[PDB]
Amino acid sequence: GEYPTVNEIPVGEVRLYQIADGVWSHIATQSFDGAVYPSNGLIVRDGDELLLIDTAWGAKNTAALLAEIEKQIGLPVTRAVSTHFHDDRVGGVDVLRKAGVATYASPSTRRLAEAEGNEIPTHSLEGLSSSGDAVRFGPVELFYPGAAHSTDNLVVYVPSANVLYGGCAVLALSRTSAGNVADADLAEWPTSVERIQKHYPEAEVVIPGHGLPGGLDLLQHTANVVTAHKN
Ligand SMILES: O=C(N[C@H](Cc1c[nH]c2ccccc12)C(=O)O)c1nc(Cl)c2ccccc2c1O
Ligand SMILES: [F-]
Ligand SMILES: [F-]
Ligand SMILES: [Zn+2]
Ligand SMILES: [Zn+2]
Repeated sequence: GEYPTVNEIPVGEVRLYQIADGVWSHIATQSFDGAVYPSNGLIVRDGDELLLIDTAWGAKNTAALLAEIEKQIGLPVTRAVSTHFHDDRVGGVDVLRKAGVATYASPSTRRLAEAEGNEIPTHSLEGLSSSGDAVRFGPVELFYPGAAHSTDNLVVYVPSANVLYGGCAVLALSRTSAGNVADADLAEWPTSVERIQKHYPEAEVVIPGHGLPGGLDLLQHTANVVTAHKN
């Protein structure tokens, strides 16, 4: 297996969950402002190498992530993309870089990470500055849906498996709150979700930044939660 939940993962350990052939999520837990949350990222096979989407929310968790990948999959992570500037996405980038992983993020994400005092991916991803932009990166498509959870948030689609990784722009079905909205655009977020809905109508699995994967319902649910919050 079942998808692991927060109480099943001690802080510092990482689980992998097979989503499709050559596609896994990674699940970690971290303490933030005195509460513990689970957090997801993605791993996508690209021949005899792996592409990583997002860190495991901190240096120690990300070291544990690399160890778990080596144990379970046995292929090297050669590139990583961070989908927004918050620490659940970039915290651990230094561990990755020092391990030889080429780390990437949009210029917006890199600027915001630097201003926040967070770790900074090495390389810039151009072609993603306008809402609706899409670029190919190894075995995935990167898509900028517009401002949502943050102004820089990206989503990731795996065409070969019809897997949509929504990152923090997409909420799990059990979420009742938009959560940390300090950097969010609640007015635009439903429109950004609609852009995702329209661009990936064939998605079979949708993975949120935190919590359980599901189907396309997670997209509409997200728009509903964020609109109810704003209201
Ligand atoms: O209030 C939140 N969540 C509650 C609980 C919840 C339900 N389902 C969940 C699935 C995963 C994590 C929390 C949940 C909800 O929406 O009812 C909340 N969630 C996350 Cl992630 C946060 C991350 C970073 C900073 C603050 C956060 C936050 O406030
Ligand atoms: F986040
Ligand atoms: F996120
Ligand atoms: Zn965030
Ligand atoms: Zn909360």
